Amino acid sequence: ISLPLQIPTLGKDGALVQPKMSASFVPDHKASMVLFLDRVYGIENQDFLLHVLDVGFLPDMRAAASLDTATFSTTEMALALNRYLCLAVLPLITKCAPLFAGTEHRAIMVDSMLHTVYRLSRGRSLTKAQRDVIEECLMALCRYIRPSMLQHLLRRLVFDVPILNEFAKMPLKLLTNHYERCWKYYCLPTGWANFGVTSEEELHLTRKLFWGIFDSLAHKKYDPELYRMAMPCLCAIAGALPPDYVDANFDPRPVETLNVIIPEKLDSFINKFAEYTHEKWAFDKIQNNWSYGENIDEELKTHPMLRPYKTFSEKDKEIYRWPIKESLKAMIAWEWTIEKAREGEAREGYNPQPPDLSGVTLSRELQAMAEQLAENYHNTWGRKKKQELEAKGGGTHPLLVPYDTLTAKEKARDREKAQELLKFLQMNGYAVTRGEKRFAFGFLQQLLRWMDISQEFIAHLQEIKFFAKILLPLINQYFTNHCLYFLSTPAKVLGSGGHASNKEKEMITSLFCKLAALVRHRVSLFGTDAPAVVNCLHILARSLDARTVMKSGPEIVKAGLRSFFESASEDIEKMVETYTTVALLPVLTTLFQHIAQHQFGDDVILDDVQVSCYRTLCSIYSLGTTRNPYVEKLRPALGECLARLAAAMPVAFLEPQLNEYNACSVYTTPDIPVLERLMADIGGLAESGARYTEMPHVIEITLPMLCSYLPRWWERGVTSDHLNSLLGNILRIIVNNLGIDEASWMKRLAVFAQPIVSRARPELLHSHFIPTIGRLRKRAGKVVAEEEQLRLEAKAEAEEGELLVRDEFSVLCRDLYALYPLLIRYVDNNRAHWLTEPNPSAEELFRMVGEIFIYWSKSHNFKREEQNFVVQNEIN
Amino acid sequence: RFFAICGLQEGFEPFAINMQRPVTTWFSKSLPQFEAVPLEHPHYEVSR
Repeated sequence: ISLPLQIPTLGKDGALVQPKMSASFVPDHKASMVLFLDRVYGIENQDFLLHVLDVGFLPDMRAAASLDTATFSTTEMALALNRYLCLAVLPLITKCAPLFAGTEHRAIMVDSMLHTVYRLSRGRSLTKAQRDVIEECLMALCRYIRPSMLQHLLRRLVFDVPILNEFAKMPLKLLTNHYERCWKYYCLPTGWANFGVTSEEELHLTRKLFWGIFDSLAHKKYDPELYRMAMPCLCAIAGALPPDYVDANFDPRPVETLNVIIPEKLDSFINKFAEYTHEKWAFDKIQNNWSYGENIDEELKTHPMLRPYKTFSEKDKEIYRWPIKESLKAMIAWEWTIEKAREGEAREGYNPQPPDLSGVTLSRELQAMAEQLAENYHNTWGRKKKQELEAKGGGTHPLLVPYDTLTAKEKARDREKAQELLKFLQMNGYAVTRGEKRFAFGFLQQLLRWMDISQEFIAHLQEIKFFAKILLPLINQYFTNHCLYFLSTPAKVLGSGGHASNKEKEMITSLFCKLAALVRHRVSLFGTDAPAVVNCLHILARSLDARTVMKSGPEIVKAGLRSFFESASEDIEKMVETYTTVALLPVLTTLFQHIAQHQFGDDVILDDVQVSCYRTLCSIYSLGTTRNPYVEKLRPALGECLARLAAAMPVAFLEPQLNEYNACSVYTTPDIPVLERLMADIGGLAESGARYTEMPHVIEITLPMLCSYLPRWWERGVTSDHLNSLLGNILRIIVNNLGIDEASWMKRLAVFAQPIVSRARPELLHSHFIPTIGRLRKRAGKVVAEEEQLRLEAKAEAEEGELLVRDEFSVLCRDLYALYPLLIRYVDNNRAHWLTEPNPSAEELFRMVGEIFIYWSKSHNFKREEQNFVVQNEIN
Repeated sequence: RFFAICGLQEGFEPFAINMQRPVTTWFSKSLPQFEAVPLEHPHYEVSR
């Protein structure tokens, strides 16, 4: 496999020289050896694979990549090499991809592979299948390499991708698979386990790639395939970047120095630094055992310049002065100031002892200046090298790339040269002088700009397509990922680290208000884009830090929020007298739930906001005795919204008598009955009631409102007696409707009463739970007895009876699923006491539960009905 | 204090039950001492 091949070449005088295919070595001979090696021996060791790649395949891949040129593209040997690579080598390498984990000791080789195959992906004379094979091989290879080993490929991709040609279909996917896998490597301060943390250059490259792709896609015409390919890449890149990160076609343009005059007063400095530079060069050589002698000999360690700087002629001293002046000229062209301000603070023969510059400290400013000089050394050398290669018809050079694409180690030589100069200037008493920015900040301000552009465009009724197809999913993903960073506070940190500034919170609040204002009364105008927009609102509503902005902020955002609340109240009032049912209610419910859960009620709902909330309360409760199918369909959403609002309200509106003691009431800065009347009505309606019909308003609206109201005000008191009475009444109401067929509402009600059960008193065990469980057990026993009696016949008529019980079990499978989740939370609070002191009631209820369990275990129809109910109801 | 609450009915037993004397305890002592080099030390090798 390691034998060489005769590639075509050009004689530079006539036509190209081409080998005779019928009388020489051919890759088709190597293909059989590759097949035999694959099928018989196989590859099992990382070291063997590395050796084979070292000697076997890499030279042939390089030869094909070199032959990709236009003059050699269609020659016979190029086609033979393409077939050989695409049929034997690349599939074998692809099959052995997982062996590439932990190859940190051979990094130099690995990069040399990753470039070459990539170049093979961009060949001109290749069929579609070969291109597919090469792309698949590259994609498989990139899945197992360590993230820190892909820097150079990323550097190449940053240049190649943002043009968005027809060749960019494959690279995008690659990036999409990369950042989705290694997001911890770039995001978390501790990084990924066993992989370390990213460096500054990688983050800079990622930011450049993101902004380049965004700007390029902004102006392009519509193309469904391009958008479908590009959107996930943008989402992944945005999600892989920290929100608070701050950033610190090679045409080198070094600063023009030819006409720059150095003041004569710097001549002594130039001479001192030239002697220093010589002494440092001489010291390093003499300590490495080099000595003076007529010739420059690497073997004998001899150099004729290993003598005192004083022994050099003025023209010879230019070996040192010419580089220094060039540095000084660059500093002067940039209008930097260089002013003297302080006093200029053993081998055979020549022994230079230059001062140690390791103790000379550079400020942040001088280090930034050293970096600027270093970049200029890179650009000076780069322009000279590019001109030399262009004139002398030369190839390329790995350093002919922008300075900002190099690593700290690749920059070291130029950095150290610049640092040595500024340290010596400082040591010699010279004073030398040059004479926001977060990613989320720019992202948010660009989003706001596009929002106002879209508002203007909608008022006018390409940019609409870009908006609806890019901005909404990007906002969705980004804020779903980074809500915690925005919700954090300096006094209370929620996420891994960092917290948004006040300006970012103001911007996000303004964006939410602007989107809510834009979407009003135009849901149909967005067509199929209508649902997605609503989703975005939810994700925005779940990320508002209302307390901070309301405590201190510009009047504009506060006015916007107050106007939003007033408009919502006005829309509700107009409705109770098409759009509110689809968009307003879910967003309002989510906002109220967020406010109540994060405990912002005492700081946000104040002044006219309280008036708007009062209007909403009255309008919602005004439904009352009105009966209509529309109200029947609309009730649950209104009930949920009222429950959330009652959770979030800061004033005890049900007890006006003590209103003088509330410090957050508007009166210290009208048709809903009092709490006692509500409790009395519930108590009197629980007994001699037992019909969901003729009492839907109480069940669907009032009960969730009370169940949300009571726990909030118990903490700052009302008493536990009210909670116990409410739980007992709820249990009685639930048990009173066991025989009903259509009782879906129960599935909701048991959810709302769950937080109450934490405050139950022990007596409720004896009075309420036991009779209900006994009734359930009696019903189950009767049903199972009927089923056994029916199945005893085992005749052909059993098909008539089977469905009859198949219904009944289902009904039972409903009722227990309403009671059992309420009961299980009870015992978890009380069980310990029952173990400390024996109680007969616990034993009896255990007997009932065991009877139910054995009944469930005996029959298979029970299990089938339970599984069907669980699947259909989508319960958890 | 919490054995009866969780563990008694599951069939778990106290570690030192039915023992005449308290269980002996050993602890880590941080006083350097000279010891022979192990025959399979990862880093160092001694040859005669």
